[PDB]
Amino acid sequence: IAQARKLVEQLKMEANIDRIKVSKAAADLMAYCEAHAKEDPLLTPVPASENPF
Amino acid sequence: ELDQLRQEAEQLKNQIRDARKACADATLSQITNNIDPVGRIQMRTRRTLRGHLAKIYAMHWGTDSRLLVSASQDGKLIIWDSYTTNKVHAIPLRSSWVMTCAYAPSGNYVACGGLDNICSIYNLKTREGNVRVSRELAGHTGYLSCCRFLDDNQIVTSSGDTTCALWDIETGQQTTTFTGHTGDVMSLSLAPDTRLFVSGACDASAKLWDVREGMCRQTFTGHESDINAICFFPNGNAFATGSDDATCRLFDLRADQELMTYSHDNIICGITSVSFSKSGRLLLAGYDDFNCNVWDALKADRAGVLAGHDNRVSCLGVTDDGMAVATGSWDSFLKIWN
Amino acid sequence: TVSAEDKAAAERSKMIDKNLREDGEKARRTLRLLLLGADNSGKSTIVKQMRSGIFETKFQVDKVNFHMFDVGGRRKWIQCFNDVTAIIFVVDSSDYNRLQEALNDFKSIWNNRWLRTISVILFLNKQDLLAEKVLAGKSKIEDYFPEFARYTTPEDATPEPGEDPRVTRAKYFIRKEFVDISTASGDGRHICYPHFTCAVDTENARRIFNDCKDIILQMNLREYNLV
Amino acid sequence: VQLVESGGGLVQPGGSRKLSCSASGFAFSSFGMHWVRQAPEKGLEWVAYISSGSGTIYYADTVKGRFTISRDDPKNTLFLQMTSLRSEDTAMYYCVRSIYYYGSSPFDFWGQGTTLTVDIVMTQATSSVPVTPGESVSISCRSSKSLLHSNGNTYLYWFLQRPGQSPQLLIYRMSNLASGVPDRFSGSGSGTAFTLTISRLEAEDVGVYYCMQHLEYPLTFGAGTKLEL
Amino acid sequence: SALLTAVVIILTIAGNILVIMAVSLEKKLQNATNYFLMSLAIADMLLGFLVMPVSMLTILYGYRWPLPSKLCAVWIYLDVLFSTASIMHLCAISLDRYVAIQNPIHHSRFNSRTKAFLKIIAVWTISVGISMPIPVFGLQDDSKVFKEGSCLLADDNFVLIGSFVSFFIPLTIMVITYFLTIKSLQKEATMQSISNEQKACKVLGIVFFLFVVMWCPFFITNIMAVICKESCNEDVIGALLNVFVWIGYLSSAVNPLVYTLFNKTYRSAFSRYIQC
Ligand SMILES: CCN(CC)C(=O)N[C@H]1C=C2c3cccc4[nH]cc(c34)C[C@H]2N(C)C1
Repeated sequence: IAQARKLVEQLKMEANIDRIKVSKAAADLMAYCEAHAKEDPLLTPVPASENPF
Repeated sequence: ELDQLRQEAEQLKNQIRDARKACADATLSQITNNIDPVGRIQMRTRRTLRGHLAKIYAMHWGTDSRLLVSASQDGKLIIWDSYTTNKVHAIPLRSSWVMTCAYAPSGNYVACGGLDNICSIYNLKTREGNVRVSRELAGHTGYLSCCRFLDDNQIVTSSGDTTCALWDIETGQQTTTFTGHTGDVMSLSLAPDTRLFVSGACDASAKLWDVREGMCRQTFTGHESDINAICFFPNGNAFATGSDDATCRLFDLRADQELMTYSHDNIICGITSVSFSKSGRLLLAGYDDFNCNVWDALKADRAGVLAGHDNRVSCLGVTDDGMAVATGSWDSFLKIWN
Repeated sequence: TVSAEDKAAAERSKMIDKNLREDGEKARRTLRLLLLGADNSGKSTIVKQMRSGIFETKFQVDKVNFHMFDVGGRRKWIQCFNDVTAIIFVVDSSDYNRLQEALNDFKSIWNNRWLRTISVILFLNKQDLLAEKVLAGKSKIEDYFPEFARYTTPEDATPEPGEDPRVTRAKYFIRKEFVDISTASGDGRHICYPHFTCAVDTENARRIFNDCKDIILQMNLREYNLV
Repeated sequence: VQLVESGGGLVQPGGSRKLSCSASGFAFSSFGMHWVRQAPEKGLEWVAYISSGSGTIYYADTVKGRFTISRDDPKNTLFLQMTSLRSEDTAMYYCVRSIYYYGSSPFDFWGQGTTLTVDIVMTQATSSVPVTPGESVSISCRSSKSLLHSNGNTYLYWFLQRPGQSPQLLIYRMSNLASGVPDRFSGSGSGTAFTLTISRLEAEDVGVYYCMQHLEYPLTFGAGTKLEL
Repeated sequence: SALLTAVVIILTIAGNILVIMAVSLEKKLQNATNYFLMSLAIADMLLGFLVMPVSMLTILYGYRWPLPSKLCAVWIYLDVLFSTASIMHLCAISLDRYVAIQNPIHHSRFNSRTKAFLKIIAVWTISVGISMPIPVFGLQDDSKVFKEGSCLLADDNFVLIGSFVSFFIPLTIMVITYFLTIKSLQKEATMQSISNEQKACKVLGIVFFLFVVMWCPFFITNIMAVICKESCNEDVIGALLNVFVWIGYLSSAVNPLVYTLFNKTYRSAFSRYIQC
């Protein structure tokens, strides 16, 4: 059947992809949160004067 | 011969399982153990919006961070000013059953769809001082579940026919069709660059697609039931999903594997909506128990609860500035929290 | 400390509210129903009194007013209809082969978690076809259903004059199986109203008005604290 | 969009008359409506306002007690009844349409006008500035009280009347530019001091320019400045 | 002794307060029907706190006035107003139930949450008018409300006309409504629908009998006294009336529990607050 030979090609496409170790990916997400911490209003409550609500 | 091809398919799946095991050097939990905890987060209702006479299904925030749109099964769509709680416009809809709504980045247009199987575009700014339908898009053979606008002349839609599409509004026709799911598609999220998107379906799987070439780059698995919600992390290298099995999970694009699961023994109900804060430290979810829980994304510990509804929470949103969160319910009301 | 243009915007918002309230009052004057069937049912021809994603019909009896919806374009979309007055389910009585499939579908709707407080009206169509198959004797219900042979029509049961004893035993046998599922699950919350119909029958619309009058009365006894 | 006005002529002093305006091409019911007059060789002065729904009516002190304003939403008409007329009433009267909501542009369209023959102070000192094609010019307006509000909005408007025709909106709320207007025009200022800058001046920019305030009623206008080649 | 009267005062204040708390601390009970019940509760709690304690002091003091001599009219005025209101609420609850049962579809179309306010205004307005003449024509002449320190009514024309308007006309409407409501449910019988109808008939009957047994005995003997001159019987007649008025007050404690307990939701809420 055509369907089976189309599924085979898709599975082969996803196999030949470069992947990186879990430590690097987790270490990158932790870094982003530390850098943008002071610019999140929800994490630390803003003074009443600054609040628009 | 058909059976022989089926064996070849399994062999490729076996190779894929081995490669992702090799890249499992450590766990997110062991890297983040030293980090200090967020604290306890307490929020209060600052505004209540009243006007809809039936359950609300969807909502969307404008890029300005002051104007929002809501859709209800009373056949009406309303635009609101959050600061003064005033109603700018009210639009009558031809079909009562609507399941989705969207706001254009320019602010000149809005879109809605549902069981009619059509997506309709409305022109907010025109002479004559009225809002009028500009185009109606037809071609899907199943109900419309979600819709988002890339630009003034580009929109992406999801359906219950197991397919997704990209459209040209002026011509009224589909430039590309994305196919490969075996179950109804319930949600869609667009990346910040706008070059890629992710979709979630009732087959319990999520797929990543390239908008220009109409192909599926990668497929993700792990949930035990239908996925109803999907969101993208602010960097663009990771995403989060919610399902009716009562758990939420986080996946990484470059590693190709799940990093963490957020769950508790007390919670047994399904998850309807998901969102992230501007820094990405906090994950917000909506449940069928009428309550919303706040989670620390890095350490998987519950930090707070925001319950203000007497019926199921159906929608959630966070502003681009990051100042406030909005929630919608089957009780006919919308609330703003800070 | 307030702007002239701000006061004018507030006046526009109040006018929008008055229009929304008036539209809501129009809705409480109308009753909504959902039609479900399996395609051999003959569901479209049920209401002869009056007349791709969704189809609609409108009819009126004794000044009360009614609207019906069929989504022939089910697990995910059935959530939307949790506030309808009632659900109408149609089955073909004459087809022995497809009877078990129909029974399984009814059980799923009765036991769904979003439809716990909604009552169901059951229509058993093609009752003329059932009579000729029973009298002819070529096809036996016993082959499909083993317990039929050890069955006796209820002692106090009364049939319409002229109907043969054999038809009365068979008609009563098929009605009993559906009522069994209704008694087994939800209690003190919902009832099934069962009727036998033919294509020529023209009294279907009156029967629906009568069943709705029972549904509203039972809720009022609950609201006033009497029951 | 069209507004046409009729009912005008010579009247003896102590008389009465009614003026009418007919609207087409737009939703008349959703828009608030106003009246304004220009004396034979003078400048614009406001007369009265009626809100959508007929809820709010406001009047100038000079015409109060002798003039009334009404609207007929089904027949799309607006009227002014005038009684006990005096010589000062001679002028040309215009109908203007306005809508109020977040982000709206008020005073967008004006009618041609009909002729009858029988407080914050805004100052624009220059009465005439000579100009040449291809050059940049600046016009300035001053106010008695600050137009900035705690909401963060400054209410000042700019208009142009080219020879032989009605006034047209150029800028609203200090910096915003009206639809269908060229990008050469720009507006800047501070509470109590304001400037409008035109670059690459071309023919068709010749006319009289006016500044108006919408902070409070009564609405007031400056005298006007004329650019001539 | 007199302490037995005290049990009635403690019970009325406590029971009525719990009913107000339930509507306030639950949202399933926020219908228009439950709002009329809260208005009835306010009247019974007030009578208990104000008029009912003053009555007891009269027992110990022998009917003499420990309180100042000129304030007797205020006490008489409050009792007529609070008691008339409770009787008027019960008649309206009876006539609303009949329309629900006889015509179920029309009642559902026109219940708007605006119709509850219109009913509450009418019940209070009728009461103020009947109560108002006392401090107007009687107050000016102090002697009318005083009998050698009695602090008792002396008018023989207000008692006759007032009793008929306040109690006898409301009683007649309640009797005719009851016969019609019971007959309507019976015809439907002539399935679960039948058992629910049989349970409802029994509940309606208990409520009707309580009103006749409690209020009728004080009112009938008061009217008989005015008509009689030499069939008066002297001291015993006066004594019987004093005992009967306390029995009528007890209805105020019973009314909150009877109109709410048959619903399961109310019983659960009362339990949690009592445990707290
Ligand atoms: C204040 C206590 N005193 C003074 C000893 C009373 O004599 N009170 C009694 C008279 C009453 C009466 C008389 C006429 C018409 C009426 N309509 C409603 C009522 C009423 C209330 C009723 N109260 C319950 C008992």
